[PDB]
Amino acid sequence: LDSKVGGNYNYLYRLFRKSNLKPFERDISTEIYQAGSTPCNGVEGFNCY
Amino acid sequence: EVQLVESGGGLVQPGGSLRLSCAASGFTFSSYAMHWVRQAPGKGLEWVSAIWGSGSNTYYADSVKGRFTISRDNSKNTLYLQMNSLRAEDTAVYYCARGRDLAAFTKTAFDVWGQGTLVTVSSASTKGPSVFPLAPSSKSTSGGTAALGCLVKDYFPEPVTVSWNSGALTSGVHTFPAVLQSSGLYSLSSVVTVPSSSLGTQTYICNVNHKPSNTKVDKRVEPKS
Amino acid sequence: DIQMTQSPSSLSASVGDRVTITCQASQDISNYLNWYQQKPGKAPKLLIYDASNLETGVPSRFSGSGSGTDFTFTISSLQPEDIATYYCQQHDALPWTFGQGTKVEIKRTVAAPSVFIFPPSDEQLKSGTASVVCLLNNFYPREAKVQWKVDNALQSGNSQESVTEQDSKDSTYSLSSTLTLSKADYEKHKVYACEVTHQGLSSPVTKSFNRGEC
Amino acid sequence: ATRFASVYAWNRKRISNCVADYSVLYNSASFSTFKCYGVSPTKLNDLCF
Repeated sequence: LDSKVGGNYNYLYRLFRKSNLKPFERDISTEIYQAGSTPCNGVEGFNCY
Repeated sequence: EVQLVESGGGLVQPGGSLRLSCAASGFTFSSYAMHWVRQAPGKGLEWVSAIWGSGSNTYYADSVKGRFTISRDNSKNTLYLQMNSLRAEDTAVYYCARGRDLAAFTKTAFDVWGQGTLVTVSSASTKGPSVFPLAPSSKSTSGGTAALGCLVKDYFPEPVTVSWNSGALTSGVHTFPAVLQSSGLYSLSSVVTVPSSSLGTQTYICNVNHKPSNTKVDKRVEPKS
Repeated sequence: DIQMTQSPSSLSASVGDRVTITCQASQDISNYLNWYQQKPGKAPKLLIYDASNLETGVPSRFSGSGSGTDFTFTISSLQPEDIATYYCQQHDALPWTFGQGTKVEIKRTVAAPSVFIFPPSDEQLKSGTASVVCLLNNFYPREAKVQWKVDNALQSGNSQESVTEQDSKDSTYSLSSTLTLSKADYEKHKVYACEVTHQGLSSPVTKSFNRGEC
Repeated sequence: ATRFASVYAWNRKRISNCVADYSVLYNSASFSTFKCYGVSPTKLNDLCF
């Protein structure tokens, strides 16, 4: 079912969050997490994924 | 209210480049997936590309793989579409649509569908229209109705609007879709159905307006002989 | 890719009739298929998503069904604003493909067309162009045959046609046929005529004209 | 390095018995890419090798 010829990709996993999740927490925000001192300000640039 | 106002379309020679814009307002732009879909003139829908938020998970249709580049924007919240190495087969109206495939597995469809922008890949240059009347036969006895119209020829690009007698005569106005000629310039005909007995008494003036060229023409039709 | 043999390509039904448009699949795409309603000059509008769930803000007379590799689709009550072309779009495997589309129009009573011919205007002659237009007005069905005759010779390859979409008021179509020739060729022939064949006419109707009003 | 080594002779400098401060190089914007596998770049200041 979930293995499509051509590439299933409809499924995502949060990769860069700030802190560890609480039990049974559901996080849906998609804000750009800053991977560095320089703030992202949304800009998906360097140190921003 | 969701609003996908599209812009950036226009006339490009083959092999050129053009950037389309799709502004968004009324919803969280950074949390939705955006797509581009185009439709050839008179043909069916064909998907173009999709970007699911990240600046690396971009996917394109097989017919545009390598040539088209998709990109988005934060802050002001707009969507962009880079077009390279265009061919004559690339002429189509491009739409930007929505999508919440991210989390929602129910509204997988394209929730909104912007109004679209027209992109024409051609080396022809912009040119204003020439207008010619469509005269009837004076000895027509086939019926009490005579057909009259005005032929708007060789305009580029769309659209046009047709009025009659400054709005005082609107009965039976019929505007036909434009067609493309072998000369590379478009053609359109607008006609009106009227009683035959009013040809020689009432003055029939057709009004043609073209927004991209701001041209307005008034022509009167009189029976021959 | 995923191919759809959407059939029939076009079908005729009357007001209130039940409409079914089939949309196939390739490999058990379950319910990852969407339906779209499109009007001329207008952007597509969602009709059925996930093959069963109606969109919000849509009147309840629209409904969808089917799953897997066959999708039935059912219309309950035709409304005069429902005239459009409908497209089924697969959204499973890296969604790329749409459907070819089926044009759904209102069935009506056969109506004979009005045939007329337009000689070139004098204002058009000083520009160097002559256009001969034949009008096919208010006919149904859309099937019509145009036979251009110049000097009793059947013409071909020198005429262009144009068909209006389904009208909002009477759901009837209009057609325009345009014949083009130069002014030099205009002086070299005498008889210009267009012939229209239609279901509402027992025999085709011919409208003729002679240059110079002869 | 005034001059970098060639790929046909890439250089291998052995670094040991020192404190490696990666925050200046991490914050430095002069690098085009900085990809770390296994550990996140912000915990290298605590970890030891």
